Amino acid sequence: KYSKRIAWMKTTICDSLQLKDMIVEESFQYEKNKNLLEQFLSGEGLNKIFAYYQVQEQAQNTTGDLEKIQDKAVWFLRITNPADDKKKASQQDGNDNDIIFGEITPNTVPMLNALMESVYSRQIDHIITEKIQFWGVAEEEQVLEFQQHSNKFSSEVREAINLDYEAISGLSESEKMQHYEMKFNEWINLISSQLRKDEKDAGPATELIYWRSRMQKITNWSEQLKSKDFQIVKASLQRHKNHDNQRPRGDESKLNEAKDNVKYLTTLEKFIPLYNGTPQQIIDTLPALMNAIKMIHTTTDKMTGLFIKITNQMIKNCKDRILNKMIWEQDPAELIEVLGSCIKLYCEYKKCYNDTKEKVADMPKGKTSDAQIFGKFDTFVRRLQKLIEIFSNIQQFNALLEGMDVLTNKFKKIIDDFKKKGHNLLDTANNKFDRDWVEFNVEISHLDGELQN
Amino acid sequence: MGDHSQKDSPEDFIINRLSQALGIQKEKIKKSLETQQDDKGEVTNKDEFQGFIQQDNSTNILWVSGQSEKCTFYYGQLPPIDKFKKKGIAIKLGLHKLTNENVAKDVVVVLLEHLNSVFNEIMSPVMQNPLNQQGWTDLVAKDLMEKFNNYVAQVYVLLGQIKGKTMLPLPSHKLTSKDKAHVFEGSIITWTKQIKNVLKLEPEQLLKYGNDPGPLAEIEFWQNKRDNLNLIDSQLKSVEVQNILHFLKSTYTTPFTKLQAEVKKARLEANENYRYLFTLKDLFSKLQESQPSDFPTLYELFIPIMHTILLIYNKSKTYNQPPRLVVLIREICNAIISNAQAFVDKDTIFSLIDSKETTEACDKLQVTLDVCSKFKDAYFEYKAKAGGNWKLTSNALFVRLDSFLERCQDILHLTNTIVQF
Repeated sequence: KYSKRIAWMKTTICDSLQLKDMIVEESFQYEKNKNLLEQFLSGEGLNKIFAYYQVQEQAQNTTGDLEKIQDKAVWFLRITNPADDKKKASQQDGNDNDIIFGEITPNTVPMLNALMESVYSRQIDHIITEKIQFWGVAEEEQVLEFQQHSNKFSSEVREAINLDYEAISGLSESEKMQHYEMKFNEWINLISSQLRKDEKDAGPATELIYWRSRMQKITNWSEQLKSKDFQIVKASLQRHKNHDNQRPRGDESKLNEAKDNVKYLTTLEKFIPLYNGTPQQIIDTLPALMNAIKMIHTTTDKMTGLFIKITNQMIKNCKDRILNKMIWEQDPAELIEVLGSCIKLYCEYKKCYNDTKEKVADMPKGKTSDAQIFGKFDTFVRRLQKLIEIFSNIQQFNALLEGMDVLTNKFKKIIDDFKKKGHNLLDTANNKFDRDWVEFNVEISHLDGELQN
Repeated sequence: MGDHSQKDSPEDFIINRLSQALGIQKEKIKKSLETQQDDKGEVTNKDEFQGFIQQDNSTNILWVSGQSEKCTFYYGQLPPIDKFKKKGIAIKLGLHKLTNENVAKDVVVVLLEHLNSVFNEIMSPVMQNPLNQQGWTDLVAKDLMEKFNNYVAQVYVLLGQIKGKTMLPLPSHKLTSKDKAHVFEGSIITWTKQIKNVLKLEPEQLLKYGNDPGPLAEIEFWQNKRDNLNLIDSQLKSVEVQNILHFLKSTYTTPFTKLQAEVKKARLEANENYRYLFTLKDLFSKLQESQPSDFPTLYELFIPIMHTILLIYNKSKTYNQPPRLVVLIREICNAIISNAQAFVDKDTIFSLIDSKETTEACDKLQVTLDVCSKFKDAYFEYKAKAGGNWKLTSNALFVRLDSFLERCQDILHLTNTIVQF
């Protein structure tokens, strides 16, 4: 090998005893290798060879061995050195030509490796929030590097989440096989629990969250089933011919179709109002949601439920935007401009509803819940339109004309009162809204008479 | 007894040693520094707290805001920093044997993160090769390995972006004993062909730029990427890779045809690159300019430069995208003219008008426009010399150059009136 060899020797004299010890002095080892001989050659290679950029220090259980080839060792704790470059630079500190890592021999590495990956990912994220970092080609290449880092972060999260006749006459026993069968039968019940609840009314996060929960839940359930012991129990039952449990476990567990449904829900969540404040954001949310809803061709009822949840979220966002835009106090013309933006969003929703209806008709033709959802969507669209109309009337009054302005203000005040009731209680808005519509018609008639004069 | 919220300190004092120490236990500097309150609490929680086998000591040396003896427990380490992590009571093994499991790793000061991720993926594959696991991995083991391989392919693509492509070599499976893994490698190869198609001369022209020196450089870079891709394809087309294509095959045929198209397009690109080198010499005869004089000499020099381009089309003959290349030329000429025009006027023109003591300078501004007219005249003369296949589309292509001249002419028309006043 490199003549600056004493720098690596000194370093190993200090490190080895901590990793392959509890301080004090590690038994001299490198020296043993240099006098065989095999160890000396391997160390020389490690120091100098551009080629074998790695060297391993392996601690086995006390015995030491220095060799690039790595064998899992327990109970062993080790420090690995890897020179990488060609010819050790005697003229620089050796600690600045090697990287050192202590590995645990037969001890939970699957956690240490995950932690190291997480630290690397955090450093990469800091660099991305910093300067260049990826360098190389950059721009697109830098964006590609960011995507790779995000994928690595996802892998780290996955790692964190992760964190026949060997019985003889014991095989055949009604107690043994019956306890096995009973347990498997209960497993079937438990799986059935996860593989019916009416959708009813739910939050956007709710539906998305339980579809995601079905994904990860059935995902872990499949991890449970895929374990060799769980399958081994079914193998024992199949050997004991107690086919009730095995067949019931292979067909009655809705995991196959249920698992597929969970996967579909996860996909929908990945593809995909309640956080909007402006009418622009209400419309933008509706636009993005409806474009996300196009993944349909790729059970009909399951698809319908996901769509309904998205629609509800959009409606809530639109209402918030209108409020952001004391209605009576505000000028009718000023109110109308704010109202117009909200109105445009409502118009877009109506167009989307028509498209949905056409799809439903096609389904009906093919074969000799969804309808209710469509009706609900239509009702939501109608409610949005009514709000837009009120805003438009106020704007018209402002455009008109001291008398015209006064009429617009009165209309705005009535609208404001209705809005306040809706805000008070979500249940009150449902019940309150129906009551408000009857009241609004009477108010409109009075307003019309004033306008005519 | 070992050591507690001091056992780890003592061990690191001996182990860290900078190639010659084996100090044993406590660090006087950490105690002497007495930093920081947040740090004391983090360290105390690490020591006798449960539940958490990690701590970093960060050296970070010099640079800017170096972590040095960092370090923290969890948190983050920035950059040439050199530190380490140890495992104590790896959820909680504390209050009994001193975290015997403790694992130690040293971490120097100095992409590298991508290389570390690749090493972690290799370690996971080695683990999959050894044991089967205790079902915590379960079947996901092979799936986890496939995910790691996909991450490695993404890292290779990132290197190609910062680096020069070569995504297909990263996509190909290494030391394969399955069929799906070979398909994943093939999908990465398809992305590389798409990247070559995505790059175009017109896209650079749309985002400003379009300098005469820059267009030649872009052609040279594209030719170099194609040459690297052709060299990469030879490596990409391994004996094993061919066997995977044979075992279900339309997807393989589409990438192979794309590679053949690149080899052709690449030959056209090489001819374009020779033309680009000639244009690059022309660009140097313009890039070198210190924005002093030049137009009174450049206008005379424009006719010979135009003549060389006329000759270039004839010499190549099989040059692909000849009409597209013309668009690049006009763009190069107009871009070079705009830089020269800005130097002549800009702040200097505003300073003169305010002083109103310079007239000859106003005449000089007209002279710079003349140089622009001479280039157009030379371009027209080149078309007559070319004899057919004029192309150019200066009417719309030259509108950019024409618009700049019209604005300059209006200033000259108004500047002359100011002198009369």
